[PDB]
Amino acid sequence: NNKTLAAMKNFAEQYAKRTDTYFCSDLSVTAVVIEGLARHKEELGSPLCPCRHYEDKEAEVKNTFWNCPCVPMRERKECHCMLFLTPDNDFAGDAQDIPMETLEEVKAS
Amino acid sequence: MNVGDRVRVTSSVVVYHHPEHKKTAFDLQGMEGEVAAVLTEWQGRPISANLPVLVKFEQRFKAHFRPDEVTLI
Ligand code: SF4
Repeated sequence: NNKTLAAMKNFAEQYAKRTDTYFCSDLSVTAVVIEGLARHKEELGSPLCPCRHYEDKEAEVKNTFWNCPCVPMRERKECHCMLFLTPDNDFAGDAQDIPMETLEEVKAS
Repeated sequence: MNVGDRVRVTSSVVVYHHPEHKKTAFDLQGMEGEVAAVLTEWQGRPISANLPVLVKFEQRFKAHFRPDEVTLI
């Protein structure tokens, strides 16, 4: 759901601005995580974090801990996927926006 | 560990959702609350929450912890 891919991109950009967090300096990292969130949202109904493995994804989405923005990000601003990085982080660039073109390249592959 | 246990946050845990410090960094170390849940499964299906101990504090505030960050009062 390409509408969902665009909705997820907008979410990421708005959430980064609201939390004073920044995207990875390598925006393809960001794009891969945004595409995984959308994929999960299409498959499972919720944006289950894409940079983890699970024993039971349906149970995870019901529990809600790892649905984006996850518990660790909401409470401690910790994002294991490196989608939302605090300004001090070595991998933080300066963008809080990602060109749609960049996500389209990840859909291309 | 049990639901209902009183615990003290003994590790330094910096959070951003406290109702008195909305959006700003606040260390919960030293605060005391009660265990409200220990997340190990959702309807019999093991789940992977990595901050499984949900602790309720005063002022309608709750936060999640690893078992090693809290101490049974
Ligand atoms: S670690 Fe949390 S905030 Fe980061 S992409 Fe995964 S679910 Fe979203």
